[PDB]
Amino acid sequence: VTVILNNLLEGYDNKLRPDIGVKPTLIHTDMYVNSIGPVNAINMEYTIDIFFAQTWYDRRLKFNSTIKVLRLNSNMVGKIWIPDTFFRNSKKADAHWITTPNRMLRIWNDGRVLYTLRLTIDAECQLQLHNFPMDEHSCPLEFSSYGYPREEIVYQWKRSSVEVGDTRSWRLYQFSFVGLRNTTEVVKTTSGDYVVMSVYFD
Amino acid sequence: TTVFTRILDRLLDGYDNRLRPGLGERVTEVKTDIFVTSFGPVSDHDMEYTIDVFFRQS
Ligand SMILES: *[C@@H]1O[C@H](CO)[C@@H](O[C@@H]2O[C@H](CO)[C@@H](O[C@@H]3O[C@H](CO[C@H]4O[C@H](CO[C@H]5O[C@H](CO)[C@@H](O)[C@H](O)[C@@H]5O)[C@@H](O)[C@H](O[C@H]5O[C@H](CO)[C@@H](O)[C@H](O)[C@@H]5O[C@H]5O[C@H](CO)[C@@H](O)[C@H](O)[C@@H]5O)[C@@H]4O)[C@@H](O)[C@H](O[C@H]4O[C@H](CO)[C@@H](O)[C@H](O)[C@@H]4O[C@H]4O[C@H](CO)[C@@H](O)[C@H](O)[C@@H]4O[C@H]4O[C@H](CO)[C@@H](O)[C@H](O)[C@@H]4O)[C@@H]3O)[C@H](O)[C@H]2NC(C)=O)[C@H](O)[C@H]1NC(C)=O
Ligand SMILES: *[C@@H]1O[C@H](CO)[C@@H](O)[C@H](O)[C@H]1NC(C)=O
Repeated sequence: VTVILNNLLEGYDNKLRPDIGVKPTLIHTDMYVNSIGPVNAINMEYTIDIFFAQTWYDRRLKFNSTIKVLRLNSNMVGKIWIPDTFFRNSKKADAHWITTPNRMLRIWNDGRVLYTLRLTIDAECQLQLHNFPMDEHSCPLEFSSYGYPREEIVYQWKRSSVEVGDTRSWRLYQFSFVGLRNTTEVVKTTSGDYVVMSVYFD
Repeated sequence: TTVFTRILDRLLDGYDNRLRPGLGERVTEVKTDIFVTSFGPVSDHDMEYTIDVFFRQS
């Protein structure tokens, strides 16, 4: 198995995305929300803890063998190309490093890479406090690639896009979790046009 | 002494830390033990509580 990893890493330039000259790199995203933390109306923000998973294809990481899947901890996460995904409306976000880096990397023989990590995000939510305490909100959580425009990275939601746990173990003091939805948009910036995706929690 | 250094230096010869023990042979069993040196304060304003632990894994 070490031979397979050594062969995969040989002549591998992690600075270049897969299919850099051929087509956009399609990424399939999933979220499991452990807990939407408290909504801090003073600072117009809310905390959320997620397992964020991204799946893409890397032709360079194809390997022919009978193993058919390499399941790995964070050790090789820095050794290969990873998407530039970042959360647009995150005032402060942190990964988790106790006991070890809370990251997972699975590579299939056909070149499919699944990369999962645990995140805690303090996402901005501009609450319209008219009708308070009868007010209702739809707080977003947006993300996109920082550097790669739509012509280079394209995100896609899967069927089981966003999943939630019990929702009674969540830290919502004031509000009740009404519902959820997901959306995709293309946002134009000075750098270019980026495939943004939002998850709205009502 | 010399034998200690020789044992330590040659220990990681041909060792791949990317692979778990007994990969493709068995299931890695881990024995866990916790010694809570102090049960820290419980915060109602956060649904958060602190706990200082000696965490042992074998
Ligand atoms: C101005 O100056 C500041 C600094 O003052 C600077 O900010 C600094 O930026 C750097 C990045 O440029 C950042 O370093 C990296 O940290 C990564 C790990 O986490 C470190 O941070 C976490 C959390 O930090 C955040 O914490 C708060 C929020 O939660 C808040 O303060 C901040 O947001 C802060 O960022 C922290 O928990 C970590 O603690 C430890 O655990 C790490 C585990 O990976 C370990 O690396 C650390 O050394 C550290 O462990 C020691 O300390 C703990 C106790 O704290 C002990 O328990 C341990 O025993 C240790 O004594 C870290 O502090 C880290 O992953 C990055 O490491 C990689 O760096 C490059 C990446 O390509 C490689 O060269 C490195 O080798 C390494 O990559 C390897 O490891 C990763 C992780 O497993 C793998 O995925 C990679 O594939 C790769 O693996 C390979 O190599 C290793 C050998 O190296 C090999 O073993 C493997 O097999 C494999 O081959 C990187 O170190 C730094 O933390 C940050 N400092 C701050 C903010 O305080 C600013 O940028 C400067 N200004 C500007 C604008 O430039
Ligand atoms: C998320 O998006 C996918 C594809 O766009 C869709 O199938 C799914 O129903 C959406 N989730 C909702 C509406 O909760």
